[PDB]
Amino acid sequence: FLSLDSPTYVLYRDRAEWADIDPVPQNDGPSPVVQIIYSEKFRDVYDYFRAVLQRDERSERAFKLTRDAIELNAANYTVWHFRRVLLRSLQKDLQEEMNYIIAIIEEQPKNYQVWHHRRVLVEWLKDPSQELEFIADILNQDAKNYHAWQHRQWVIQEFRLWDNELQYVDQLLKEDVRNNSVWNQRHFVISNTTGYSDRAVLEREVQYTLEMIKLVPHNESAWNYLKGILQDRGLSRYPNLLNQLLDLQPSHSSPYLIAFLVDIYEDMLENQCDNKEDILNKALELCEILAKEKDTIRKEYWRYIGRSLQSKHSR
Amino acid sequence: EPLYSLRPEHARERLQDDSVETVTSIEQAKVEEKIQEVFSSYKFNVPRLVLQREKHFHYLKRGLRQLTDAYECLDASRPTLCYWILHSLELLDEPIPQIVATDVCQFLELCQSPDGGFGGGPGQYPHLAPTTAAVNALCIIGTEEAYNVINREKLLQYLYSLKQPDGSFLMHVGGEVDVRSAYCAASVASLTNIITPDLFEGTAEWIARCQNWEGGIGGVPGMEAHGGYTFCGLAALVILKKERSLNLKSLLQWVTSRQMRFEGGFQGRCNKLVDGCYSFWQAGLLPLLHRALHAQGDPALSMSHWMFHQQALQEYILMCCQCPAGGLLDKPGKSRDFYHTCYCLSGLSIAQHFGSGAMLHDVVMGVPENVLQPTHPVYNIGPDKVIQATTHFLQKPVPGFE
Ligand SMILES: C/C(=C\COP(=O)(O)OP(=O)(O)O)CC/C=C(\C)CNC(=O)CCCC[C@@H]1SC[C@@H]2NC(=O)N[C@@H]21
Ligand SMILES: [Zn+2]
Repeated sequence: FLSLDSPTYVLYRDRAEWADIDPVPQNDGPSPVVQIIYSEKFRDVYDYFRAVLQRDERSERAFKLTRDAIELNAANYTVWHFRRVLLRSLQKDLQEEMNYIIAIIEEQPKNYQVWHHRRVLVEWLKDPSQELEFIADILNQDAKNYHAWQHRQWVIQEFRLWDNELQYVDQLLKEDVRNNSVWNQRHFVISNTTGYSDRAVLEREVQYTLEMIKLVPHNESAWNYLKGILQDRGLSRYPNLLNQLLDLQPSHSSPYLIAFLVDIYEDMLENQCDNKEDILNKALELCEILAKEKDTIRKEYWRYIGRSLQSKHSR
Repeated sequence: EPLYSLRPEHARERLQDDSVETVTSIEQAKVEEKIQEVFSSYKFNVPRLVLQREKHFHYLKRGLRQLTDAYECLDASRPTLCYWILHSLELLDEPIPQIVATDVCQFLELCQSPDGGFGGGPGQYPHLAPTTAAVNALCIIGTEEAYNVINREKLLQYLYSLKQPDGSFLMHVGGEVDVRSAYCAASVASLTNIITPDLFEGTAEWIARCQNWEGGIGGVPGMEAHGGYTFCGLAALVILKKERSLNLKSLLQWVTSRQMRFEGGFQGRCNKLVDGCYSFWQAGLLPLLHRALHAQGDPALSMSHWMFHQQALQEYILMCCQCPAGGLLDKPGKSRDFYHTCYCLSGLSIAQHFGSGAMLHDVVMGVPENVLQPTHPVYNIGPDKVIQATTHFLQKPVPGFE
């Protein structure tokens, strides 16, 4: 009805249709701390909000008021609670409510409470039809929005909507291959659909991740994905791998390549392979390269990996 | 020649995009651009690093008492503001006057719900975030007046009311679930001595389902790893004494990788941006890991240093995160706030102070007056306050009991 930015806006305390109700001032006590000197609009709205909450007035005007209280402070979880009580009481049209919560999310995409609200509507309606497209619009503006991804995973898992998700993942990877949220989603889809044991699948995946690594050797996300698929099973299970990486090194050689090699040698020593005291040296030569030249921010981490290999793989 | 970020070999830590530009790369290059300026300024036609204590103090002092309407959007986070301000005063070593302590108490008392926990403000419904913050604050005050504000029976019911079959906790009634809520329940339950045999049943297993393919922990199973959820995950397990549930080796590989080779700070997740408050959420994981590998005999641990470049983190916080007006920031050209003032400081303290068994070894960049008071990495209040409170609540029985 009467929006907060309208020239004609009138404080609740001057609205005739609120005349029966006495507003309830906040109780901060005699000498408060972290006291906020609220604007006039804000304090007026919340003075009336407290009066309806306290009387437990389940009314239409109470409902229109919550909208204002939210517009002023969208993180007041108490106000969102009350609004849901009114949608149940007044039996409001929940689809109208979907339209409301979409606008607000577009306006404040990083607020927890707005997404929680949206999900409760979806649980109520049992209707996922708009979710994936809505989420895709927000993701178009912020491709890393944590809450949007969280909502997407919840919608997919819940209403089993897995069938197009990999194509979505692939579209986004093309747009920005450094988006770690997308690499995580790729893994989320695969691990819940086909699994990573279908050797055909684990091949296409490993093939693909190296293809990306070739285009962009210094993109950490891919290296973490490669490691994270193969690490399940043990890297020494894949003998071609050591040498295929050693072939990338004179050109494509990030500090991630070096660290992967250390992870491979680490797994070999752990499986009792041939050349124990040889390989334990190629490893330590990298630890020292990293700690001392190619990755010194992590000097302490690598000196500790060095001292772990020695302490484990000697006599 | 002694400052790590100003050495000439450091120019090499700049981003290599491999000639393939994306949004991610463009943004990372822009920050590295700004941060370069800040560094080439400190050297110009030598000087030291100073933590602007008086300026930070005035900002804090004033905020604890009163706030403009710019702060309307924190009207459901007041106890949380209290905690941010008291923790920073406590770190900067500033005695809290008794009439301030007393006012804080009576205030938190008006936030306390009659069915337990605290809400964001007087007469709001309870929520776990302001509940941990209120309890933490009362501990920082550390008196009997404060300790007695907490209604332990009602706290325990409230917590049961949030507990789910599958081990997790709601943030608030009808609220959502994530790992933060488990940390909060574990933090408050353990300082006030209200853990019952079944309260955390299933909880440590729920947390571990949240550890993902990257090594870190995400907010709920399936989600990307993030510094804030990871810290809560680990720390809640350290409280429950179930660190072993997690794959600590992958967790270590992950966090150490979140220190940024150029800026010196931490990002919160991979391929994102440096941010001052990750100085605590990410770097405070290293003390937790150190004490966990140690209680399993790891003999390769250091006894001078945590497993991050402490020097380079300190240089990031002192040169890039300080507002000349007072208070601290995410990164240069942001505007200050109390949340970043609190966590940049909590992280500076951690990068300053090593402790393990009987080892202690400090590292204080810039002037020696920069030293802060130590912080307890589980609870992020002072180690004495933690002890004092646990001890005091251990005198009463768990409720529903003797
Ligand atoms: C949605 C999200 C991050 C959003 O990331 P973003 O894109 O906005 O930024 P980024 O690019 O990921 O850095 C999750 C991360 C969570 C945290 C940064 C914070 N973790 C917590 O707040 C822990 C909650 C525990 C409550 C206690 S109460 C006293 C203390 N104070 C406080 O603020 N929290 C704790
Ligand atoms: Zn931050």
